[PDB]
Amino acid sequence: AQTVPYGIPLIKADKVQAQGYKGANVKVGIIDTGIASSHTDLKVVGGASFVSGESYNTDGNGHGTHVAGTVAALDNTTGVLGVAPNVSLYAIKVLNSSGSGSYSAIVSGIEWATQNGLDVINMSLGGPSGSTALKQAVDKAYASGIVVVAAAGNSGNSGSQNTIGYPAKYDSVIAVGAVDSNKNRASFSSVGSELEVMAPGVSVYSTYPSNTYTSLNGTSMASPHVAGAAALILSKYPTLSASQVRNRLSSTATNLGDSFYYGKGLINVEAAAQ
Ligand SMILES: *C[C@@](*)(O)[C@H](Cc1ccccc1)NC(=O)[C@@H]1CCCN1C(=O)[C@H](C)NC(=O)OCc1ccccc1
Ligand SMILES: [Ca+2]
Ligand code: NA
Repeated sequence: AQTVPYGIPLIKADKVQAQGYKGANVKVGIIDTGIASSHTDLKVVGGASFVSGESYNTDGNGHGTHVAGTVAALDNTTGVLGVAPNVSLYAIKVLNSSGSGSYSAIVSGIEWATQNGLDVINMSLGGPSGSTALKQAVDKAYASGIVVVAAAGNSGNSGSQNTIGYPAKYDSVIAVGAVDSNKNRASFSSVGSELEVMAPGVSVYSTYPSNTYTSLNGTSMASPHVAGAAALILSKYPTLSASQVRNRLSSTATNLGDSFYYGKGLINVEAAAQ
């Protein structure tokens, strides 16, 4: 039987799916450690690998497969349910199975999504420093009309210090922080003025290689709820621009507190999709 992880109802994605909008026709690229296509609850339609020796439809780390199941685990009678179960899912492998990737892999993975006309890209990954080439790649994806979403970082706060990673810190990228099921900001969620919205990131149950399920914590788990919310919005209003989708999610978020800590708050896809 299918389990619905708490994040789905928490962001009101169930209400939008009940209206019949489930992300069909929206191409979502998961830029991560790959996706285990072998998983019975996921359907990967394409992708690219920028990690030598590894193809994109395998995942020996598990992070990309977990992130993929939060956006798009199929709605059937098994496993879990994604935020946008009918999206066309692309595996863009830029990190190897030990979780290490180069700036150049990451830039090529973003450029690949831009050249291939994807609608939304999720980057549950980041580093303490960015690069010109990384900045030019995200700005070109957003300017081309792609909704670019990234995990803010799992560095917590350190006084006044902004701990948002790159690429989340770039203005063309939505930086997503993590809350638990009670709407508390997770202790590990990164903070800073670029923090834009919050989503479930604590004990998020989703798909895991090769064909299992597991609970993980991270802003990596939050980010996919926001990329899936963007796909639900585009399945309902297909011709909206990236900045219209982005403003609907932050403008309708439920305010949770100080924006250095919660950005505009917890996304509410029912309100955002009105
Ligand atoms: C699992 C998840 O919660 C985190 C999200 C995150 C972590 C750090 C900073 C921002 C966001 N994602 C990861 O831990 C992923 C999955 C395995 C390894 N990984 C990374 O993000 C690694 C730590 N980073 C990566 O190699 O970044 C390389 C990079 C170079 C240049 C610019 C950006 C990133
Ligand atoms: Ca399922
Ligand atoms: Na940003």
